[PDB]
Amino acid sequence: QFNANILRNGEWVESRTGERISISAPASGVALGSIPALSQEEVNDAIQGAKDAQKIWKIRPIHERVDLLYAWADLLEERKEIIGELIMHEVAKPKKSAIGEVSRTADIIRHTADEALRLNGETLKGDQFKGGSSKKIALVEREPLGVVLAISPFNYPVNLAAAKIAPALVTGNTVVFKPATQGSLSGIKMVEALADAGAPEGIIQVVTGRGSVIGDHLVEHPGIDMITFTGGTTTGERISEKAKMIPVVLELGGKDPAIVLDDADLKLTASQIVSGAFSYSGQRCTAIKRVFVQDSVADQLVANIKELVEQLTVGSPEDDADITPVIDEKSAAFIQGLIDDALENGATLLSGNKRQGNLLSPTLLDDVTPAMRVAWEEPFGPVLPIIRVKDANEAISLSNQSDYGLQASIFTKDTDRAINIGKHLEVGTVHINAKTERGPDHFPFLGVKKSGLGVQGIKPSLLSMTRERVTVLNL
Amino acid sequence: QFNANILRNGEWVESRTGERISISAPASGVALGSIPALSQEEVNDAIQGAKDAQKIWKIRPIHERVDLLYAWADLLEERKEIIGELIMHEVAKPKKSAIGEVSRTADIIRHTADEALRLNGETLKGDQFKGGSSKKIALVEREPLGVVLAISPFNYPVNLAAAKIAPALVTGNTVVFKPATQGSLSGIKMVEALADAGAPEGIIQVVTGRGSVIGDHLVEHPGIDMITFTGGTTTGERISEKAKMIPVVLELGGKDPAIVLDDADLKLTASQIVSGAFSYSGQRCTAIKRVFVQDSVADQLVANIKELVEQLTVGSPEDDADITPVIDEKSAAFIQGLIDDALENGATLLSGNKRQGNLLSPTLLDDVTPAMRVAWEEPFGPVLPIIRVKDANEAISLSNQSDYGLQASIFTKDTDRAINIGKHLEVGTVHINAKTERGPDHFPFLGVKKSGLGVQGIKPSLLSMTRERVTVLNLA
Amino acid sequence: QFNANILRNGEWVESRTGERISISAPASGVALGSIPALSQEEVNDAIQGAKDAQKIWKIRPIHERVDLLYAWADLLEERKEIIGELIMHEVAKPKKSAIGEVSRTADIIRHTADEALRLNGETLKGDQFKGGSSKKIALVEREPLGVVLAISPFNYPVNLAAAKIAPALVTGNTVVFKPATQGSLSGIKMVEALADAGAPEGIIQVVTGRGSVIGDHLVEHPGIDMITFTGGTTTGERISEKAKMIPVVLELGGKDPAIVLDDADLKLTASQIVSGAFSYSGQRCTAIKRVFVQDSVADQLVANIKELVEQLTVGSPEDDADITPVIDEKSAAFIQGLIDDALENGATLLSGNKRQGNLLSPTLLDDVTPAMRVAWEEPFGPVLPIIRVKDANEAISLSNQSDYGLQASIFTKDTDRAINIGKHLEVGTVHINAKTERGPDHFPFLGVKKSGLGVQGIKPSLLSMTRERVTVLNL
Amino acid sequence: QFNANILRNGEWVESRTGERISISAPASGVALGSIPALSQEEVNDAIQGAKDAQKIWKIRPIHERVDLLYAWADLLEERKEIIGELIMHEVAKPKKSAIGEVSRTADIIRHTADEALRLNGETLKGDQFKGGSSKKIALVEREPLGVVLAISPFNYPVNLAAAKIAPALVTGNTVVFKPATQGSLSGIKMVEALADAGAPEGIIQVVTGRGSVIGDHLVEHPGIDMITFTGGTTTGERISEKAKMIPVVLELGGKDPAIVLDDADLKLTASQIVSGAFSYSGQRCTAIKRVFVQDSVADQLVANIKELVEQLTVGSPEDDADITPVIDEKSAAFIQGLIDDALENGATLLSGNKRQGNLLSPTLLDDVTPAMRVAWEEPFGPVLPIIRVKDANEAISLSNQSDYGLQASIFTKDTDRAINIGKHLEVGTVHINAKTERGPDHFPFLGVKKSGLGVQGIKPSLLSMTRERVTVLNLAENLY
Repeated sequence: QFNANILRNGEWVESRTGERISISAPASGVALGSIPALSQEEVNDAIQGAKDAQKIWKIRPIHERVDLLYAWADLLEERKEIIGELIMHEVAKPKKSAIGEVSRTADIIRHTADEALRLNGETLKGDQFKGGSSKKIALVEREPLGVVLAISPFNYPVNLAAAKIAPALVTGNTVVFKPATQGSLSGIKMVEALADAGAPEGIIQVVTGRGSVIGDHLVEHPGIDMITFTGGTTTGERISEKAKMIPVVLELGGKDPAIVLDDADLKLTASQIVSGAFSYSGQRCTAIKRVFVQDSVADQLVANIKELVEQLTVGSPEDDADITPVIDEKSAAFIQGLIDDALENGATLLSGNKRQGNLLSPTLLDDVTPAMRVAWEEPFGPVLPIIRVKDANEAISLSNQSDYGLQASIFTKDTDRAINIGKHLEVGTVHINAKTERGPDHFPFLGVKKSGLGVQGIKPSLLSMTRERVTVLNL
Repeated sequence: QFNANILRNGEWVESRTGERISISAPASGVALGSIPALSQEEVNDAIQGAKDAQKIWKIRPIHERVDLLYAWADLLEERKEIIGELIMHEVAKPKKSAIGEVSRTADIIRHTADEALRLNGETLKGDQFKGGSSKKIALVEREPLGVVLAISPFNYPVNLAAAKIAPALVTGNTVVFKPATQGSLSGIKMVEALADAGAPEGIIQVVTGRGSVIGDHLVEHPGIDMITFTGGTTTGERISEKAKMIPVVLELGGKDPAIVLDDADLKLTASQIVSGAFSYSGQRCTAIKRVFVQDSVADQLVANIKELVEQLTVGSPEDDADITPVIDEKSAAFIQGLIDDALENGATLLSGNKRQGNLLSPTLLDDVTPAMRVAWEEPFGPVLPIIRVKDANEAISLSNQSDYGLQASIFTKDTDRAINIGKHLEVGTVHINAKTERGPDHFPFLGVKKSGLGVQGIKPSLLSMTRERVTVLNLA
Repeated sequence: QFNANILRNGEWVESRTGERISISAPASGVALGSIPALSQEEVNDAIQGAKDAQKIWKIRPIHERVDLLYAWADLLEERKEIIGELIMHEVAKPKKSAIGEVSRTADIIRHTADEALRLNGETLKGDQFKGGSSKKIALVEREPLGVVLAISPFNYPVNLAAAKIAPALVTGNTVVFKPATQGSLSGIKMVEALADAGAPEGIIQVVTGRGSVIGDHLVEHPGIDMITFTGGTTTGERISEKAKMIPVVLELGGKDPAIVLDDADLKLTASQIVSGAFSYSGQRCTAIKRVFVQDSVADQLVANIKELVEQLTVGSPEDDADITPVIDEKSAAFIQGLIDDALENGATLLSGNKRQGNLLSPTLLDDVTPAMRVAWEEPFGPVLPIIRVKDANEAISLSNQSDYGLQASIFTKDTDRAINIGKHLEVGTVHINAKTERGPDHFPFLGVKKSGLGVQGIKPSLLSMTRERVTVLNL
Repeated sequence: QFNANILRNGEWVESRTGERISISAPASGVALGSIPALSQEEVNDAIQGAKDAQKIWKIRPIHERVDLLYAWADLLEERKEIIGELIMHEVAKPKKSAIGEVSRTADIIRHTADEALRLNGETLKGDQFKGGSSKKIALVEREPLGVVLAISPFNYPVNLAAAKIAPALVTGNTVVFKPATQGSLSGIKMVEALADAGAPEGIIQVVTGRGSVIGDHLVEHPGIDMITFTGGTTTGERISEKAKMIPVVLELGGKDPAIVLDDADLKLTASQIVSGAFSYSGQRCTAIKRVFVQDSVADQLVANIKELVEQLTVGSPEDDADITPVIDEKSAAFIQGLIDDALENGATLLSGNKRQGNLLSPTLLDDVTPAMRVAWEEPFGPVLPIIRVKDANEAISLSNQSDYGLQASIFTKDTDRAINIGKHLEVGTVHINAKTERGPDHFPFLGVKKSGLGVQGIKPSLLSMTRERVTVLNLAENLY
């Protein structure tokens, strides 16, 4: 029973009122712990402290900021089981991958620290541009922005927090961290590790509380020099709308399509599709959520997908099931309504439409069409629609008609064609003969259209949290 | 005179509203031309044509996009006398500097084309990260954002129009171009060259009209995928507040300080200061606008500066005077409040606080204090305040107190000292023993705090108007 | 006749010894002109001259050195027709291909100019390394090595002369330029254009003469700080063995294989192969010289190849014949030998074992084996051997069994497999579904094993012409 | 008490021919152990093993190549004290500095590993060059060269050995390792840690032997695709001369000048000068070995320098003396002759000529002239000349007259001028207001003129270990 406190200027404190928010395991209903519900004034307190501390943190030598990240990473890898079991219970993530998230987070932090140590500067002579004549040399370097607001999702309460926090701190920014409420105990345990590593006072502040007590206030605060957000599209749009005069990075929803051509390896395709679509029960922005399959191979493809779906284990997070309960009641009803609309409008159900409360069985729908909601709306749940298609050009048209633009998969033996087709897809990343995915973490990661704003991935993140400082000398 | 049309979908037209906005020459108050006053509906057409044309434009091989920039620049350079004369008249820019603007524009266009040509992609192996597959390979390239809204100011109505347009187009975007109303005719003439150079239909659209009609409408339009703005801080902040879900780039106002220490070369310093401050009669975002001088050398530096300020010729743009008339009545009056507020508070007038209409003499003010408006407020006029300072630590503080953070200058024999002082100034670019300035145009250019957002210069312009496209190949 | 002089310290002179070497056209035997045969002491004069001029040239601002290159490129382009006719005559190169050499040379010169202008330095903080810790900053810029000896081949007397001179000069070096005797008139005309454009005195020095008199002397000279050479492997090894304490760049012989798999478009394959193998009658280091074709498609491919080879126009340079006379008497007899050896051991002559003095019929040999010389030795003439092979695996082994490692081509619709096969071939560049080639000239160009040393191409060449200069500040 | 074996093909073996070479502490003459003196065959055998393992190693996922480095670094750090102690005895290096060599070594190996992870490829399009094809794409990557011959000095027998081996293996080359014979025990112990870290068989081979029975044969071997060498200039020369058709990287001798102008902080200068010149008794390629000092300030600086020099302790490596014995008899004899000639040509002895066998007092000479050998010849010993100069201009000239060109120092409060001056100096690196040094190791390191060939430091090392690998694809043009 973790009745967690929050971190402000180096000490672990409670809200002044004493008010708290209750957290329970999605799979069980069982009381897990509580977090402080913070007021606007304590938000102000945390931000001011981070600004203050940023002035002493930026001036530290890079290798010192690098060593804190490495010590923090080591402690997470040390506490892999403990933190892992808390993620499992807190967001109903299957055991091994709750542990796997913590391992990967320590890997992301280390790589980020090492990358920061290799942000070389550059020098430019004045006469490299016509009319500049050569007496002056510019020293270009990178400078932190100040105070980074980092907002993480329930999805990956450790990974997608640390993926933000680590580049901000290592480049000499300070961080105000606002975890998703569900995922906040997990997030707090991650930060406890940072504090135990010796994070100086104020370098990282944790802020918890309801979406409408402190949300806009945080986003509109003149002390915030940068926002990175992962989460729902709606919230992200609102954040963009309300934010003023600062860089903002957004990673939002996805409706990633897998395009399947008739020359495809249909056994590889089915495997990658089922893997990418049903991971963490479909609760992921980056995941295959749409299949566009050419007519001639559809029947064999579907029959392959049906077989693997029916092997997936349904049950408890603790039992390491493939398909675990969804995050809450409200989510379950949403996926349900999508399933309903499909079947009403004449979809073939090949597998599923079964549940016990939040625990939904894996659902496979065939003969899905554009008239169906499940063809566009991100379910964030374990449902996969198949849309039969005439050729590549129809797959592209429907793919691009999505408000979404995160990732796309293209399955085909002909790699040259796949490349050409990918160029016509409005997505951040196209995967050839492979499921969509965020990592490996050094690759650029980004959504366009309503799937995001800015760029993440290890090095792009470092860049987004800094700016050019030019020094001009006369030689 | 020049009753201009605007470009939409490769055709030159006037407004369906039947309305025009009259443009006058600021030096004479005589009519020069006019532009269409478009409707929000004409803005939609422009934006829609731009989006359609982008789908075709973006598929063009790079060398073809690069070849259009070259054709454009050659025609510009070729018409430099004609366009220069129109700038000169439209914005009261000294004759040789207006022609020089076009020269610089043609150069900026070519360098941008040159740089876009040498944009290489990158490959990354999985397992360049622990413990990625190996034989998974990402190919990363730059992809255009879509439709770029470029908004330019009156003071460089070609240079700062083309600096936005050339990187957008060459990287595969299309552009909706909104010039400052004053400077519109110069902007249209620059676009004519681009059209004569053979720009395909819809890749560049020109929008003109009343702020109350089209301003917020452009910045809030869902078909705009990026905004790049140069202009006043207040407008910039408003653009930022109102836009959503897209990148925004802003170069805004500045109040560049020049810190002059005990050991400075006071002749080079005076010279650099006056050149930087009074260029185009101070109507520049990047310009020394504040002098913090160690009181020890203050009397000497002020006698050097006064000499050079009285050296500046004052007169008409056609005569190539150093000081020409300010952009308008409103501007002249604003500068006047600043000067008057300073004297009213006991600052010392060293050189002319005199006017004829909107042509003001260059004004030097000594004994300025943190209590006077002109200590902080960007005049956009020919006035220079001098503030006496205890030491390097007082100038650093007074510098940083400003809302602005564009550039600064440090004048001292002690390079080592200047570098560490520069470190403590919240600015984009610190110049040692030289004036502030935007170029050379390959240097990164940026303001921090209220001075800007995002970054400019040739290569950072190219980055700002694109995004990573990743294609991951499976080789297993 | 064009009785050329050479350049030294700004003036065009003949040799003090009064001697000269005659140059006649390889196609018609007509006297074209002559060059001075310099002494070792005139060579010393050239190098001392270049040395002194460099101290002065290196201190020019970069923008002035690019402008010289621009003026030179503009002059060569204006002289396309004139310099182009000399080349076709001097080295029996087809008229359109000879004029194209000049156009391309100008492009190379400008692109090399443009790229030198945007070479920027880097800065490094001491704290980017454990320890370091502070206000130590390294300013890493680039410095010219000194005097460059550029040695060019017969086959591209202007292209491959200027591709060495242009990057050396632009980066602050001076050049001692040694053209092939056969190709020297064309070389010297390219230099006339440099000098007419305002090249400072001693910046560019031309040396001509007998190999037995000047060759080893040039290569072993203490005043030479860098050598770049293109020519035969044997001569190249002698350079490498004899030079000392200096960077040496070599591009030597090739035996580029074309590997043709089962699934290849045999029409596109035949066309790429013939075009590459028989361009300039095979007198090219980069050129398909071996075909390894899988048994199943060999009949068809060899039919496709035969058809295209018989279409080849064979005759005069002025007539833009596909196949024109090979460089000299030695060359043609050596090629006859290779053809002769193959025939005497069981190879099948598909097309053209016809000789007309130095004018050689394109020769296509089928059923070639490992026991035949022509499977291995570079002919530098219009002969192509087809080797029939079991599979990819056998193709790779026979490819790598060559002493040469220049380039290779892979023909297959399986792009993924082609890439993987490419990784197992020991060559600089692998071309998938296209012929081997040096250009486009921004592409790095290099051979490994006996094919070469170091790297060429626009940027790699610039790099090879300079070294790092570090300045470390301590604040 | 260390009769060491060599590594070939995963097994720690001995010479079949059975011969060894005994190694002795230079400070003592007391035995330390022996190394095997190898034959021409056992040397080919090592080269072949490396070539066969090259084809297995090079295709290992890059992350697997870096994990081996990390592991090796950890084990070295762990064996700080054991390895460090061997170094202080074997090459007579002050105790804490020898352990420091092992610490820094693991630091170089880790940073090299991470740097390899970041060697990204590039793509070029055909139409980036006039007339080029828009449907051509070149994928450019880096490929190992093959088997790399690493030849390290007595100088730094762990540090300058690993600085060559690490970048080589992590970029997918294999190594034939030849330590300086004096230093071979420390290098063997270094290699042991790599083996115990899990190095696959063949990737690293250790070749030991006299230095002629193996010397030329190695450098001339067609099985070698790259040479990297640190040592004497004369040896470097021979290698460049005798090798053909491969890249050759050389780190050779220096005569780094210290330039001291009128407006200099003479306390900091004096301290930087002494720390750098006399570090490891002057047995460093990178070290101040010449002071050009302006006349108006000469007396005061040379007064300061005298003081710090008399503060230097003299004795054995175990005691952590500043000045320990020089490597051998030959070297000390040669150093003595440089002092003699200088005194013989009338140089003022400012302090400590004194020498008892191997151990030499730090020696300070003043009024040193261009006619004296010690103004030019790298002594590799605890001797430092002062050259009284008129200006920077004379300092620049006399500086550039040396055949050497490694590094240099300028001392001044006038930073811009120092930057100007440094530019006329024919060296790889100029240090402003600080001593010359190789580090920090991410900094590019090179000697020009007779001081070397090619470039080192962490990244530049990786590039010298590889070559471009280009794959050109045809981009499909349309569909639709």
